[PDB]
Amino acid sequence: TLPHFIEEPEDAYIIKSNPIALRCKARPAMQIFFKCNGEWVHQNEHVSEESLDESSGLKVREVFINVTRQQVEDFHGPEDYWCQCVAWSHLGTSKSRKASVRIAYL
Amino acid sequence: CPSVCRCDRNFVYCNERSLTSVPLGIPEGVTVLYLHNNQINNAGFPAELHNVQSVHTVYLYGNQLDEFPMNLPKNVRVLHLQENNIQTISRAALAQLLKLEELHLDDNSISTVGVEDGAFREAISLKLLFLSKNHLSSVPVGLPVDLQELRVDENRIAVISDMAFQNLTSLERLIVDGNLLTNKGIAEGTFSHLTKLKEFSIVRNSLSHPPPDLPGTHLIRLYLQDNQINHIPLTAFANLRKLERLDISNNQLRMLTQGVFDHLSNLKQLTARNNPWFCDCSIKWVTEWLKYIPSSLNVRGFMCQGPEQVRGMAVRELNMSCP
Repeated sequence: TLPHFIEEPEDAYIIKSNPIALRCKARPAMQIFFKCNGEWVHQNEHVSEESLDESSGLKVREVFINVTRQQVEDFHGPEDYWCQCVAWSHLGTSKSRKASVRIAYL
Repeated sequence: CPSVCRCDRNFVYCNERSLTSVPLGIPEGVTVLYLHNNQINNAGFPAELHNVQSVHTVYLYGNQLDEFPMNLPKNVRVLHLQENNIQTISRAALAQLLKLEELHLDDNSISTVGVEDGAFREAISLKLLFLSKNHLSSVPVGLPVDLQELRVDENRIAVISDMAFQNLTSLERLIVDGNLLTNKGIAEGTFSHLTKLKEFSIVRNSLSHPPPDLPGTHLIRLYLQDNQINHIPLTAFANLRKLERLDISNNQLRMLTQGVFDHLSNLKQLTARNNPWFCDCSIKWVTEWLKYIPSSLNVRGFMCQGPEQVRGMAVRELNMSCP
């Protein structure tokens, strides 16, 4: 079957410059990559977790990427900085929702 | 002409009308068909649309399509299918468009499994194929012979087969940049048979060294930017005599082997910016090469990053510390 997301990336806010993290979890998944602003995020920036599901023999994959205050202020696009999670299965692909990341001042 | 869709000067304007399907009332003698910025689904294409032979340019960008459209006009040359959600590429759909010359499948969810074995090969007239920003894991094997430009940039490609570029002798431009591609991932002698290739780009990838066995029969531009290139072999730049522009910037290069640009006689520009060049007796030849090189060659980015005694200075302006 196609991958179903257990956890999709949530809309995040950067307050007091601390870099945020975007979470993604899909099953069945052999490979998971993040795409930010229509461009693929480098493999080295991904922190992956591959675990065998206690329920079925299907492989569960969890991936995290960090987004800094610098990355958001350096990006000059018509819309807010966004990241999408793409999961890979033995037979196909599945794309998660577009998660927005905006800077917020107190 | 349709009820909701307007037509002017033999051009059909169905764009920005929120159409669920492609309209039935398409005239026999129309030049360009506009169906972009709508909510057209994959099962919204009538068989009568394929019967129209006058149309050669069709715009279908920003739709709700999931597969490659069927029953498209028979003699269409240029086809735009960007900004939609295409995942599956069928062999039967590309067999219909026998006169297809230009194809744009940008900003889609196209994967390796989605592309049927030899689907693109069916489009016999295909000269330009733009597979930019897709979820493709590798370069498809079944490609057209008459292809001149293959732009498969910003994908999830890690492997390239030796049979992937079979019979493609007419290809001029190959852009495989912004991928998860490695030197072990690419097969031995995969690019060797690309005789008419003039440009090659592999920026933002994970290559430890430049691709081995590259043809220099017509190669002019070679882009090896933003890679993990640590070393460059002595035979890598050899047999590429017609090369004019070269870029080795933003890599993990410490030094260059003596006699690497020796075969590059028609060279015009070289860029090696953002590289950790260790300035010792290893770069002695680079200093001497830059001193005797003619003004025709535009060399930039040769600066010392180490040691602290030499740091900041340009390689060309140096003097040696050692014999």
